[PDB]
Amino acid sequence: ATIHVDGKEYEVNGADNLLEACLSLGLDIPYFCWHPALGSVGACRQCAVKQYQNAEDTRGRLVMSCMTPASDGTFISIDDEEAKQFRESVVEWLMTNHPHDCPVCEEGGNCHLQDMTVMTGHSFRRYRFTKRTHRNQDLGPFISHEMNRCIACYRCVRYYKDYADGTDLGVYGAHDNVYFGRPEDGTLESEFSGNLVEICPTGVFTDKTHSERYNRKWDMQFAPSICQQCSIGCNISPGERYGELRRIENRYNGTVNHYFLCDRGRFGYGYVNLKDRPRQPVQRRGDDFITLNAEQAMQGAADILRQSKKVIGIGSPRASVESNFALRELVGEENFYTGIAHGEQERLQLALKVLREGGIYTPALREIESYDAVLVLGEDVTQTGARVALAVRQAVKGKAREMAAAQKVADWQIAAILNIGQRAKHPLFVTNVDDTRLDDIAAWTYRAPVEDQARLGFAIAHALDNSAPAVDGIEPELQSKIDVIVQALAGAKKPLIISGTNAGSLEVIQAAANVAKALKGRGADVGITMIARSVNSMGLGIMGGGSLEEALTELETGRADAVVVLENDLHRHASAIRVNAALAKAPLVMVVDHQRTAIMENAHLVLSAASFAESDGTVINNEGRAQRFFQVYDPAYYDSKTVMLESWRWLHSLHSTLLSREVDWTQLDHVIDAVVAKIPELAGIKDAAPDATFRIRGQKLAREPHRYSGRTAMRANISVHEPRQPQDIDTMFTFSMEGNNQPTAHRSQVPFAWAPGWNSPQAWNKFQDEVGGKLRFGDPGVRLFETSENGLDYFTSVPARFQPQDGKWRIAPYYHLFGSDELSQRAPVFQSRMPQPYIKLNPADAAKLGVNAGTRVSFSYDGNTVTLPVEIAEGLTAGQVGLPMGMSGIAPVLAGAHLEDLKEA
Amino acid sequence: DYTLTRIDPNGENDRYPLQKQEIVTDPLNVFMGKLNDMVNWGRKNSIWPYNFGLSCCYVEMVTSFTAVHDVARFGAEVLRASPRQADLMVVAGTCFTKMAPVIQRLYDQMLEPKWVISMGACANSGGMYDIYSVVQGVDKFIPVDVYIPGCPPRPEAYMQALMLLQESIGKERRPLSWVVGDQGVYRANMQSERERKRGERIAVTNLRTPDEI
Amino acid sequence: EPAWQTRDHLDDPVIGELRNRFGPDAFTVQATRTGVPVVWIKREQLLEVGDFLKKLPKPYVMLFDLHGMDERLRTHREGLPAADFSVFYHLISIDRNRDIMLKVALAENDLHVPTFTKLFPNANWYERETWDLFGITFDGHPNLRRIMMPQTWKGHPLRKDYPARATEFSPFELTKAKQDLEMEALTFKPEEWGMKRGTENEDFMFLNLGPNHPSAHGAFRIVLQLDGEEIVDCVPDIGYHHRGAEKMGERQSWHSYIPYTDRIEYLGGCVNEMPYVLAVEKLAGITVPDRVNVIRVMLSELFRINSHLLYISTFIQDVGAMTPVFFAFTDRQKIYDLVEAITGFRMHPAWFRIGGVAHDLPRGWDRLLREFLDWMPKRLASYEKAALQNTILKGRSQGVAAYGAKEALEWGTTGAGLRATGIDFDVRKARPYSGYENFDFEIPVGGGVSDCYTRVMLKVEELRQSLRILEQCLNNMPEGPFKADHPLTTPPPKERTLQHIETLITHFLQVSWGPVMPANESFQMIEATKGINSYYLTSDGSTMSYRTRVRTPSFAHLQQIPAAIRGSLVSDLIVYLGSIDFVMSDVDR
Amino acid sequence: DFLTEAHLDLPMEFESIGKAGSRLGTALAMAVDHEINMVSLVRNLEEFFARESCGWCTPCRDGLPWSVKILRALERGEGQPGDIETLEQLCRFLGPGKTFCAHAPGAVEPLQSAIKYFREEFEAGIKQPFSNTHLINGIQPNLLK
Ligand SMILES: CCCCCCCCCCC1=C(C)C(=O)C(OC)=C(OC)C1=O
Ligand code: SF4
Ligand code: SF4
Ligand code: SF4
Ligand code: SF4
Ligand code: SF4
Ligand code: FES
Ligand SMILES: [Ca+2]
Repeated sequence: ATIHVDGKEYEVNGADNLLEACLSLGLDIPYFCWHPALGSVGACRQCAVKQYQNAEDTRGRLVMSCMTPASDGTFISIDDEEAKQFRESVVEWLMTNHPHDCPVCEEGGNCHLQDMTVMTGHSFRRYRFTKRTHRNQDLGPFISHEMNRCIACYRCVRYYKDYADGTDLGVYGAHDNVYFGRPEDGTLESEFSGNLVEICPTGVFTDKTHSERYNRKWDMQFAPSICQQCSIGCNISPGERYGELRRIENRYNGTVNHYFLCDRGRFGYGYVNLKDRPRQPVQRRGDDFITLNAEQAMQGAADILRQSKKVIGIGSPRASVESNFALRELVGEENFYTGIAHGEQERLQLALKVLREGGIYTPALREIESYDAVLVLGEDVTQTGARVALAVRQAVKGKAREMAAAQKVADWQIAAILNIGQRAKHPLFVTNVDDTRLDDIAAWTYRAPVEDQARLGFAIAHALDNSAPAVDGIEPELQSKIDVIVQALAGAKKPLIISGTNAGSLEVIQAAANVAKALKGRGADVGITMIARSVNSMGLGIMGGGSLEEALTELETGRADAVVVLENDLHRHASAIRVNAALAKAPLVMVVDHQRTAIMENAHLVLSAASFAESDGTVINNEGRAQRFFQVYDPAYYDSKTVMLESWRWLHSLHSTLLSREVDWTQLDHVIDAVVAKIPELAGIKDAAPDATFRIRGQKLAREPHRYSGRTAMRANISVHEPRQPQDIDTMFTFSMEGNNQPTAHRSQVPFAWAPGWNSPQAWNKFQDEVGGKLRFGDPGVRLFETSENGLDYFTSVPARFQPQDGKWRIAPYYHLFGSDELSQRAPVFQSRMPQPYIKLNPADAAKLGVNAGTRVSFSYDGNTVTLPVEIAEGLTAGQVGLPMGMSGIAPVLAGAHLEDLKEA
Repeated sequence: DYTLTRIDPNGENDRYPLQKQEIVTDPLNVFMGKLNDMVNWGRKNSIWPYNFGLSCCYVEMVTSFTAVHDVARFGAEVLRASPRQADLMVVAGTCFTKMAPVIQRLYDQMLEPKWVISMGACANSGGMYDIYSVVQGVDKFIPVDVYIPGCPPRPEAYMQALMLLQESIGKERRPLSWVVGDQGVYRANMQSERERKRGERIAVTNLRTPDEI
Repeated sequence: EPAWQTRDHLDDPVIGELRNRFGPDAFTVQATRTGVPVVWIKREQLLEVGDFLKKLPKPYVMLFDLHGMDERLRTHREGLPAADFSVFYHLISIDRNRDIMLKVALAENDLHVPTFTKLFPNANWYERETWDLFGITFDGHPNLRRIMMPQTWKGHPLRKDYPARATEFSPFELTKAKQDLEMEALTFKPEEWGMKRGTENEDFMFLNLGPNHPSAHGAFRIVLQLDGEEIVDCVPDIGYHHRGAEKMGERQSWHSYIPYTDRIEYLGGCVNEMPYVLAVEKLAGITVPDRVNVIRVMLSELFRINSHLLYISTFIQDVGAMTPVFFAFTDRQKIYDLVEAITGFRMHPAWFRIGGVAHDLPRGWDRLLREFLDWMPKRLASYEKAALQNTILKGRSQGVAAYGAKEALEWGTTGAGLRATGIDFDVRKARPYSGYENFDFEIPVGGGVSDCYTRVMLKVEELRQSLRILEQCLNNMPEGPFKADHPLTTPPPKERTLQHIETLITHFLQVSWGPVMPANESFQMIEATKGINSYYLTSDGSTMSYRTRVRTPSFAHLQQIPAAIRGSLVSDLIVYLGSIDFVMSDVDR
Repeated sequence: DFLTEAHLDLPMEFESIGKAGSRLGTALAMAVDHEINMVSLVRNLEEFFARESCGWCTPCRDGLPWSVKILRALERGEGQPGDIETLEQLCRFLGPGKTFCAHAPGAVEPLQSAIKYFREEFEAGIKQPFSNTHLINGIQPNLLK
C-alpha cells in the first residue's frame, strides 16, 4: 500500500493501522492507549491526524491513526494545524487533573506522559480549577500503586485481562472518577503482573523493588543480558547504580520475549545485591579464613592441585557455557561431571535428543503464539517456564483472531476481534499431578500421577497412529477424553506439544515425543517444546559429563582427592548427608561461586565468582538458542578490595597456573574459540554475539545513557581523584557513555532503548524494523541445531498405571514461580511472595492418617525427618504427597521419589 | 600533627612529585623556636608571587593586585617574572596537557622555599574540562599547599587563600640553614576549613531573596 | 516569514553565477538555517570555485572559516551528498555584505583535499587544525603538522570514535621519561621551519617568547629568530590553551553547554553567550521578545566595556606606563557591581538562556547602571590625557606593526584592526542581531593604516559608543517577559515550573535529558569584543549538538602576526601583542 | 442546539432543522422563557453531560468537567478572561469524530448555540482578572504582554 504523509509518499503494509505504519517509518505521532502487543481501541484520542480522501482535498477530517487502516491512496497530515492543536488539547485535558508529582515519581525521566507532553508542545497551564484525587491500594511486594497519575488510557486492564488473562485487575467507577486497580487490597495474582510497570505510560504502576533503591534512567548503567531464573532465555536489560543491581527491564527480543517478562525474572534479581556474597578469594586454614588476592589464590590452589592425584570437576546448569567448559578443561573431559543427578541428566539428555534428533521443529517463544492446538504433558508451565504459558494463552486466543479475519476485520481492531470470538478458543489440554494456572483456558485438564500422564500421552499417540505402541487398561471415560484430544490434535493445522524435565519422569517426555512423531507422520506442522530447569540446563546437556552421583562415589571411594565445584550448591541434586560426607572426606574442596552456599563450610578454597551482572558468557535456552549475556558493571570500581571474576576467567587462570606455573586471565573470545574448537555441537555460540573488536564506525557500544551524571562525585568520598573508567577487554561494550546507542546502529545487542523525544519503553519503536516486529538488524541469539531430516523411533516403554501401596508415598512435584528457583528464592523480596511450606494430601489419605488441614506431619527421606503442615489437595491422586520443589530442604531431585513413615507429629 | 616531606629528584622514583611524605610529630629550643618563628613571620609577610597564568583565573588574581583590592597591603604584590625570585606559584588556570611539562619545569626552576596555590576548579581537579587535552588537577604532579574553589574565584577569594597560606607558613618548620640540621620540610596538618566553618554555616537560616539589587 | 526559517538561498546571485560558470550539475545547494547559501561542490573543482569567487565583480575576499566535520554518525543527511567526512569553507564578500559556505564531501579512505593556502593565506592554520583534529590531509600544504595537540599525540580528537573525556584514558602520570619526552617534543627545531642557525658573520638567537612571558597573553609561545634585536622570522606556537571546547559541545546538552560558551573568550562573558544562544534559538525556531533583546544588548555592551578597559590598560602597561591599569580595574569593578547584581557572577555569568535570560532584572539595576555611566567618562578622559596622548606612547605605537586593507582581508582580520584599515565592517550594523538596529551608535573607522595606536584609539571610540548604547538601554528599557513563550524555552519560567504540572514536566525533561532540537544547521555571527565571533551548530535531532564549530577572531590575528612583524624590533612585537586584543582561550578553544 | 424565536416557523423535519444549525433529535422541544438565565441552563446541561460520561475517551471525560467548572464560575460571576474562548475551543474539539461516540458532540451543541445566540449573558460572568499562579517569594515572574 502507498500512503501520503504531509506530501511525502511512503510504502506501508495495508493490513496495518496508520499509527503503527507511521511509527514504523520514523514519524512521530503521540499516542497513549495503543500498544503494539495489545491492538488499537481508540480510547485516549491522542493519535489524531488529519485525513484527506484525495490529493486535491484541503478540508480534511481528524481521525485516529491507530483506528485507521493504512490502505492504498490515503492522504494524511500529522503536522496539520488542527491536528497539532487537537493533540495539544488532549495532552492539556490529561494535564488538568495530573498531580504535581514528577520529582517524587518513579516514572520521571522514563515517563511516556512526560514525553508526549513535551512532544505536543504543551507547556503553559491555563486550567485554574481543582484536580481530582484518588486513594491508593496495596498491590503486594512488587507493584506500587499511585492512581493520581492515571490518564485513563486503559492499557493496564487491556494487558492484564485480555492479554495475560488475569482476573484481579479491573476498571471501576465512571466518568472522570474511573479507577484502575484491584477490587480490594491484595497482591496481584498474575505471574506477569510486573509488565504493568512498562505497559502503564505513567507512574501509577511502578516497580516497588526498584523504588526501594531508586535512581533515574539516565543514571543507570545498562547491559544486554539473559534472565538466569529459568530456561526460557528472555532478554533483559539489567541496570545498576553505585555498585548494586537496581532494576531489571525488558530488553526487546522480537524472537523470544518481545515486550514481556514474567515476575520471577523481573523481581527475582535481588540475590545479586546480598551482602553475604563472596567478594574475595578466601582460603581456610584450620578454623581461620585468610583473604587472598587473585594471584595468591591461583598459586596456592595450583600447588595443591599439582600435589593431588586426581582432580574432578562438578559443573552446574547455573553456570555459563564458558565456565563449564573451563572447568572441563581444568580437570579433563573424563573427570568432568555435570552437577545434576542421574535421573535429571537422563531426562535432560532425552529432551535434547528429542529436540535435535526428533525431526520436529522446536519453536521460539514468540512463535508459540501462532499454534492452533496445544497439548501440555507433565510440565507445570506457569510455574516453571512462565513466558511459555503467556505465549500459549496468545495461541489459544488465535481462534477468535481467525474468526474475526473471516469477517474481514482488521487484525489491530482488538475489541471487534474479542467481540466476535466471545468464549471460543483453540484447544488446550494440560496434564499435571494437580490443577494448573492454565486450567481457566484449558479445554481439558488431566490430574493424574506422572505414569498416568505418560500413559495418556502414549494412548493419544496410539490413537493418532496405530504404529505407535498401545497402552491397555484405559477406562471408557478416559478413552472418550482421549478421543476428544485426538480429534482436536488431528484437526489442527499447527499442533504444539509441550513437555519438559520438571515432571520428573522420563516416560512423560517419551510420550510427548511419541505424540509429536504421530502428528508428524500424518503430515501436520507439529512443533515440540521442552522446558528445562535452569538457565543453562541445555548447554550442560549438550556438553555432557557424568552425573553428580558418579562424582560423589569418586570422592567417597577416595579415587578423587580434589574436587572443584562450579556454581553448584550440590544439595538440590543429591542428599545433603551424602554430599557433606563426600566433601568432608575429600582433602581439597574448591568452590567457585557468587552466592554463600552451604558447601563452603567444608571448602578449603572459595573463589569469589561473578554473578551474571558482573560476568559475560553464553547460555543455551530451552529451544537450543545460544545467547550471550554481557557484564553490567565492574564490581571493583568502588570497592578496590573486591576480587570478583568470571568463573571461566578463574578456571582458565587456574589451568594456566597448574600447567605453566603462570597466571593467564585471558579474554572471553579466546574461551569461546576454545569451546567451538573442542566441542563441535557448541560451535554456534561463536555467532551469538560479535567479538570484542566489533565497532559502530570505530566506536564501542555504550553501557550508560549520554546524560549519565555524577562522574566526578560518585566516587569522591573514596578519593577526590577520578579513576579511569573500567576497561572491557572481553566484549564490544564500554563501561561509559562514550559509545554508540543509536537506534539505526548496525547491531543486534541493544543495552537499553532511548531516542530523542522518547525516554520511555516506547523508545523500543525506534529500534525495530516495524513496531512490534523484529529488531531492525535481526534479533540476537542463534539456534545451535536445525531440525533433523529423520526423526526417532516410537518409544515402546509404556509404563504401568500408578498403584498406591501402603506406607509408601509418591512425591508429586509442586513448582512455584516464587520459590522453586534457587537464586531468585534467595532474593529478600521473594520471601513475602513465597508460599508457606506445606505438604499436599488427598482427602482420603489425610482421613486415613487421621490428619486435618493445617496439622504438622513428619516424614523421613534419606535420614532427614522433617515436619510440614498439611494442606488438603482435592485434585491430587491418592497415594501421593505433594511437595514444593526447590524450597529450603526440599530438593527438586525428590520429584518422583518415595516417602516412608508419614505420620502425624 | 605534622607531615614531613623529603625531596629526592635523583632517587629510585620516577613518578612526580619526586618526594616522600610521612606523618610525624612536631620537631620543636627556647631560642631555635623563637628564631624559627621569626623566619616564618618574615616569610609569611613577604610572599612574592610568580607572574604565571594559564587562563581566566589569572585575570582574577591580577585583579586582586590592582587598586580596588590592593593585595600589596599584605605584602604580596611584587609579582616576579623570574621563577628564581618568586616564592609562590599560583596555578591560576587550566593545567593543559601540553602545558604540564612547562609547569613542571617552572616549578623546578623555583628555589626554596616555595609554595603552591591551585586557583580555580581547573587547577583543582580539571573543573568542567573533563576532556582529552586537560590534566585533571595540577596536584597530579605538583604538590599543592592551598586549593581555591571557584570558576573563577573572585579576587578576595585569592586573598583569602593568601591568608590561609600565611597561617600555614607561620607554623611550618623548615631548615634554618642548609649546612647544619634537619633539611626536611615540616608542614602542620591543619584542621579543614570546612569543619572549622561548619558550625557557623549550618546555623544560617534566611538569606536575601534574589529579587532586588 | 520568521528569520529562523529554513532557506536554500537560491535567489542569491552567487548561485546563479556559479550555475552559469560551472553548470547546474556541478554542485548541490543545501537548505539550512545558517542564513547563508550552503553549496556542496566536488573536491576536484574546489580550487576553481574558490578562484571564481575570488575574482567575482564584487568579490568574496575573506576566508572567514575553514574546518571539518565527521558525518559518519549523522543519521539525518537528507538531500546531502554521501560523505564520511566533510570540509567547509565560509567565505565573506564584504562589498556584497554576503557570504557563502562551500562544502566538500570525503570518503573515509580518501581523506585528502587540495590546499586553499594559495587563494587565502590564512587557510594555513585552519588546515593544520583540521588535520590535527580530524586527520584530513591537505595536499600542497607547506607545513601540515599538528597545531592544537603535541607532536607525539595519537589520533584525531574531533573524530566521532575518539573519546571525549579525560577519564576514558589513564590519569595523567608525569614520570621522568615522559617529562623528558614531551619536553623534547616541545623543543623548537629550526630546520623543520626552514630557518638557519645564522649567517656567516653572526648567529641567530632563537628565543622563547612564552608560554611564561609577561607579554604573552596566556599559554602562548612565539619562537623568535633574532639578529641582535631584529626579528628575522617568528613562529607562533599555539595549542597550549586547548580545552576541547568543540568536542565538549558534542558532549553537553544544548542547555548545559552555555557555561562552556562563556569560557571561549574569557574577557567577553555574555558577549560569548550571545551567538550560541542565537544559533540555538534558530535551531529551536524561537523569536525572543523585545525586553530579552534589550537585556542581552545591555549585558553585551557592559562586557564589551569591561574587555576594552582591560585591553586599553594592558596596552598602556605593555608600552611601559603601569599606572592606568589600577584605575581601569576599578572601573571594571563598577561594571562588576552591576553584573554581579544582575547575573550573580563576575567573569562567566552563564546567564543567557535558550529563549531568554535566567532571571528578570533585579529591582534597583538602573541605579547601578546610572552610577557606572556617571563614573566612566571622566575616568576615560583621564586615561586618554595621561597615557594615550603622551608622545612616548605615540612613539612606541604609531607606525608600529602596520598593515593595510589587503593584508587585513587576506588574513581574516576583523574588529578594530580591519576597521583601522578603513573597511567599515561591524556585524551589529552589517548583519544586525538581537535588536541592535534599534540603537543609534557610530562605528569608528581608521584612516587606512592598521597601527597599534590606531587599533587602541578605535577601541577607545568603541568604548564611548558602548556607553551611548548603555545610556539608551537605561533610558528605554521595555516592560515584558525575560523569557520567550516558546515550548523550547529552556528552562521555563520558574514560578510556573514550581506550581504548574505541564511546565514542571517541560522543565524536568529539559534539564535532564535535554531540549530536543530538530535536525538542522544554524549559524550566528556577532561582533565580539576582539573581532567577529561565530557559532556554527549542527543538530542531528538529539538533545546534544552533533557539531559545535566556534570561529574566533584571535586565531586569525595570531596567524597574521609573522607577516606584519617580520623585520621589526622585539619592542615592536611587544606593542603588537598588546594591541592585537587577544586571549588564548579564544585562539585555542 | 438552541434556536431562537425566528426559527419557530421551521418545519419539524431532519433536513430543515439541520440547516438551521441544530438537530431534529427526539422532536420533543423544550421552551426557554425570559426568566431563565442561559448560563445557568447550560451549566445544568453540561453538569448532566459531564457526569453521564462513560469515561472511555479523553475529550468527553476530561473536557466536559472543565466546561462545567467554567460555567460554574460564570454563574457565580467569577469568570476570568479566556473562559469563553476556552468554551468555544471545547465545543470545536469535542465535535463529531474527535470523541469515541456521539455523547460529547451532543453535549457541546447547546453550549456552542447558547454562546452564539446569548453571548452577552456569558460575558456578564467575567468579572475577575485571569490568575492561575500565586506569588512565590524570591522568584520574579515572567510577565507576559
Ligand atoms: C602588577 C600590578 C597590577 C597589574 C596587573 C597586570 C595587568 C593585567 C594582566 C594582563 C595579562 C593577561 C590577561 C594574561 O593572560 C597574561 O598571560 C598569563 C599575561 O602575561 C603574564 C598578562 O600580563
Ligand atoms: S506519571 Fe509522568 S508526568 Fe505524571 S508525575 Fe510521574 S513522571 Fe510526572
Ligand atoms: S493505570 Fe496506567 S495503564 Fe492503567 S489506564 Fe491509568 S495510565 Fe493507563
Ligand atoms: S520465563 Fe524464565 S527466562 Fe523468562 S523472565 Fe521468567 S524466569 Fe526469566
Ligand atoms: S576554573 Fe574557570 S575561570 Fe578558572 S581557568 Fe578554569 S574555566 Fe577559567
Ligand atoms: S464521548 Fe462517548 S465514548 Fe467518549 S467518554 Fe464520552 S460517553 Fe464515553
Ligand atoms: S493511541 Fe489512538 S486513540 Fe489512543
Ligand atoms: Ca568482563
